[PDB]
Amino acid sequence: DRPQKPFDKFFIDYIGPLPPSQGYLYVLVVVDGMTGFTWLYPTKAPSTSATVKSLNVLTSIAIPKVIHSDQGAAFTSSTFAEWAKERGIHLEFSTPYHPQSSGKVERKNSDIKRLLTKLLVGRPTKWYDLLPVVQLALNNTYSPVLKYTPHQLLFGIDSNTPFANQDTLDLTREEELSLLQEIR
Amino acid sequence: DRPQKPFDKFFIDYIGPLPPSQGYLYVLVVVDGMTGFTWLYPTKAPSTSATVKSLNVLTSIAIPKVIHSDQGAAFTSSTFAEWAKERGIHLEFSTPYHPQSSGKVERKNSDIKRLLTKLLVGRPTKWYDLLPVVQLALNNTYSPVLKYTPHQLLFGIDSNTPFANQDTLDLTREEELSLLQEIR
Amino acid sequence: LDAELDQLLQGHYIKGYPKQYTYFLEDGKVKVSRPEGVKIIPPQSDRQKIVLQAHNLAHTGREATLLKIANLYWWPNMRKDVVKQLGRCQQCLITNASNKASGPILRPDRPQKPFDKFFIDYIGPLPPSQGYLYVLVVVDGMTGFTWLYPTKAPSTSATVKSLNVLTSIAIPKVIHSDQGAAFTSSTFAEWAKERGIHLEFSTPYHPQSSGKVERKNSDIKRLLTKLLVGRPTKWYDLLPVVQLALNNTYSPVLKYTPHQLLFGIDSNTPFANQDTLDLTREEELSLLQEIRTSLYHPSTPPASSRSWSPVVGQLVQERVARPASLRPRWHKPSTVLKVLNPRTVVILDHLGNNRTVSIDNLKPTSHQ
Amino acid sequence: LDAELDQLLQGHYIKGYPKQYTYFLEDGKVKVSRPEGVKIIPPQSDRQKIVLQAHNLAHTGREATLLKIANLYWWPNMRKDVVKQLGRCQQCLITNASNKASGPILRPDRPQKPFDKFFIDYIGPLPPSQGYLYVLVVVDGMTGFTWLYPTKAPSTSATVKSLNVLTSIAIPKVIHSDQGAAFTSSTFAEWAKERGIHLEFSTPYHPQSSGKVERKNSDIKRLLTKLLVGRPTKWYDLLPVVQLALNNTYSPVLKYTPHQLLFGIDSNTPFANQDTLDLTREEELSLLQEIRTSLYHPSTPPASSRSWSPVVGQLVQERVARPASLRPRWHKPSTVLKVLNPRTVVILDHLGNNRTVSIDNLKPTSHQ
DNA sequence: TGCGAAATTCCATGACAAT
DNA sequence: ATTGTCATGGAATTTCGCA
DNA sequence: TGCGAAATTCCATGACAAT
DNA sequence: ATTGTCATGGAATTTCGCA
Ligand SMILES: [Mn+2]
Ligand SMILES: [Mn+2]
Ligand SMILES: [Mn+2]
Ligand SMILES: [Mn+2]
Ligand SMILES: [Mn+2]
Ligand SMILES: [Mn+2]
Ligand SMILES: [Zn+2]
Ligand SMILES: [Zn+2]
Repeated sequence: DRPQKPFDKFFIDYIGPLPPSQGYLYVLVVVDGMTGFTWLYPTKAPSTSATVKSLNVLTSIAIPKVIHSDQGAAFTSSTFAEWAKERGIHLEFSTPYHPQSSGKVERKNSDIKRLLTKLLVGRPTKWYDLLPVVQLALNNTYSPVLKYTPHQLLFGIDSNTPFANQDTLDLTREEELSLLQEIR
Repeated sequence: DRPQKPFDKFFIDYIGPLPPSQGYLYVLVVVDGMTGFTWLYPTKAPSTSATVKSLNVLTSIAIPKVIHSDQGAAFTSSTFAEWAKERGIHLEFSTPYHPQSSGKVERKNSDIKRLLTKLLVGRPTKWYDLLPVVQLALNNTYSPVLKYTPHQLLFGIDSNTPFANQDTLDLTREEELSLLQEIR
Repeated sequence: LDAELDQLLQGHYIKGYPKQYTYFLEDGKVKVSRPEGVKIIPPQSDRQKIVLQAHNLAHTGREATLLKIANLYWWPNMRKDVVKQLGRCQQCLITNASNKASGPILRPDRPQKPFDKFFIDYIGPLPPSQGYLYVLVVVDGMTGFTWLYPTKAPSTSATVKSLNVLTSIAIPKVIHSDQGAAFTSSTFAEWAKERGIHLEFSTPYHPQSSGKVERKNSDIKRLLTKLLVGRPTKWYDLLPVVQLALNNTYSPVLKYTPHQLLFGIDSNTPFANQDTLDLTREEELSLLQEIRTSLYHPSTPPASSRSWSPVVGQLVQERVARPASLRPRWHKPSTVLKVLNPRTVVILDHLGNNRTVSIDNLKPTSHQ
Repeated sequence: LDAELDQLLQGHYIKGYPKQYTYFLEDGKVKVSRPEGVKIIPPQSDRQKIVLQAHNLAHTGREATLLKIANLYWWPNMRKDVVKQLGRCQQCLITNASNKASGPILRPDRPQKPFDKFFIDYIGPLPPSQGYLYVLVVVDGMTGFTWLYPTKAPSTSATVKSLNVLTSIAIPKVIHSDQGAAFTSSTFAEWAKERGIHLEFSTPYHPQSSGKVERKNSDIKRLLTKLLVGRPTKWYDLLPVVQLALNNTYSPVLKYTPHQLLFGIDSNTPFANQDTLDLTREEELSLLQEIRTSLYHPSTPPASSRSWSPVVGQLVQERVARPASLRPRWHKPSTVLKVLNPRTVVILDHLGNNRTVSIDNLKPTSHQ
């Protein structure tokens, strides 16, 4: 069998609802399977049409051979199925209640939720503006397994924003207290 | 002494008043002395300023060394004298009551008045429009003395409007009758 | 299609398919191992659709279309099928630029005599000066001698008023102009027919053809600009001055001024030439006729490395004159009826009107 | 002046006046009989006024001024006095065209890596499509890979919104742009400083400098036009399509698409190249680094027969950017402070601000 | 039948434009 | 159913002045 | 080690423009 | 404180297929 490649497979999922930021409530998350590169798109709903709208942006840059998701309503609709067929994209579902992907992807997805949570706290409504810097962060994060960042694997160069501080990701004493406040 | 040349001397004079044609009442007449070429300009008065205005047109094409006229008020004013001085044009006057010029010029001037009279009659108010064709006529009229038309002497070529019919210039029976009517 | 492909699979030679290659089968598709790698050989019946899909991605030309196709397929003489498609893509044909230059310009003979041919044109709109916005420019083709008239509009009526004053001096055989409303009006046609004046028109959107007068417009604006430096642009009163100034300026290549070419002697202006003071007028006119006939005349320049010249029956395309935003710059192909000269043609525009047209506004349709 | 002329009359040799001629007196004027005829020799003290009167008739250049003068006068080395005057006529210096071409263009090195340098620019206004009038075009200098954004205005705010989305992917070292309000605003400067992005600007009125993106604008409008043939110009929905289409189009000279230069492998688009299917990603990126370094690079073309290159201290003139009707096309002379490269200079504009400026917008002042 | 300098000629460059 | 033109100023070439 | 045809490369042409 | 670019399609050149 042939070595894994970028664009071979995109893993997608929704995160949310979140506090409203500039009208938006969810994040559609796309992770390339080979590289672990992440794209994020803010949406107002986890619907087929918000999905199509966002993916239409992404697929203007690059088209996956396969999209993998859970059996979310957005992803199993016949509209979404026709959209993918039009673009030659094969759709692929984890079985219900049994989410599955890859170690790299799972961990990547873990990092994404933690990092969001970490920056949400203190300013839970300002995340829309932070979405760009979050992606740079994720994508310029060194992988223990592969010896490269997603940026390096996707483009074959070093980046102009290395993230030299592999940071906490865990909440400080202060934030735990005030994220406990928010969740009240 | 050196042979006579076009632009050596312009003979000028007013004709009129005539019946009003499109607001105009006089014709300023300029005849080049060497060639007998004629230019005609309609004016509203035989004044210095109508003269300057018309000659400013002519002297945009060609400048005489000398202008010759009678002692008409238009031509003897200090304004007219300054205009000529500005342009390096020497002014020259026939003595009062003793008009003088040249045989060619006199005859040319005779033809002009006769031809006007001839075309005035019947339509005494439409002469403004006829001024162009009158000049072509005069200027493409063969000279008995010199063996050329003014056109040929001025430009050194044949013209695209030869006036092959050296016409009457004398008034027919009908016109004498109806020019006698007009002068009543 | 699949017949040809069948024969090939059992090793029997087909013309176009090089024998030395191994043409096998796999996944239901005929394939071949080529130096560049393994390519699918589609049946003849699939090829035009393939070439079309590749071309249509970005409406690409020969090589850029081929490089797409060659990623998946091989077949004999692919570019021939590619070129066949480019030659039938209407959108490419009317949208692409030409890459062939026009053939070298003609240098038409200078009119033999003053008044043989006038070139006329309007300059403007200029900044308003005493109510006037435009200048009528009349240039004598033989002499370069120029007359100037201020107008309020570039209209037939203003033109007729001015030329009635000018034609008081002489009537010209021909008046050449462009296709401005003022010169193409039936009224102006009548004015000229009434006078035995033949009207000549430039091919449309090709001011090179009115080059004599366009060029004079340049000198007119240049002197006006200079005389108006650091003053307000009150140009009406300068027209007479500029007219006289230019009519009495030497062309260095000719060694004569237009005034001299018209009259054969300077009038009373500064620095008047006096070399024929001792000649009679007749001797002067004699020397003038000689000077007129021997004026320098330029020759047609060398053709550029990659020019084209029209041939009767050729498919060519006329430039759209004022194309809207995001619209094609070229009309649909049309055919050369007649080659008037190597720079001028009559085309049947597949409506079809006959149009007389400059080759500067034509491209030869690509891919035959 | 009249001293020199005195000596001459009694046959005593003066340098410059050829001995073999007969220099006499008549009408109060010193004259000489020359092959061309008899000319007046004015005293030195009259000559500059003479040259000036002749030049001023029509603000003529060297020969056309000389031919006037030579009608009446002769003196030693007339053209030297003529040229001296042309070099001091302010009106001629700022109004005349140059007849020296710019030196040959530079072909700057292609950026070493994707994201080293972006070139950005606006296209529009276009026909309104869903409220949008303009397209922000961002072109990666190394790859040619291009991003497109519809906007309602070519504003700083629209630019910042779009680049915030784009820079989600990566941050570039440099962004090169022209002097449009949207890129020169302090707000945009802040946006870039906040991100470690260095802003680079084109010399003013010289889109050749933004050539990478201008050229891409052409391909963008061309494909848009084709896709909109015989439909109404509803282009908003085609932007994503055109972006993808161009990013995956081969440049024939390179044999690569901008997508390939960016990622080293085709995504799931039609006719995807499959030649590195058996390489690992690492081997693929290795081959990509090699391909990147060996791309064709054009060389500076030959200088034209009559070009000029700037020298420090030279008097040069900057083109007026948007000259009003009947106003000069050139500014007053100014001095070359520094030669940044043979096509770019800093001039002191005799106000004097320092301006960085292309030589395409300069002429060398005539007559030294 | 020759030299240095002046005069003339050559000629690339650019700007006039256009239903 | 017609068609490029020509001022400009450095450079290249010719002529002039002298011997 | 040479020929005819196909494939590739070369490259002039033109269009993007601009406080 | 900077700098032209590159798709296009005939032509010119190289390579391919065969012997
Ligand atoms: Mn989910
Ligand atoms: Mn009188
Ligand atoms: Mn016009
Ligand atoms: Mn711009
Ligand atoms: Mn015009
Ligand atoms: Mn632009
Ligand atoms: Zn097409
Ligand atoms: Zn001047």
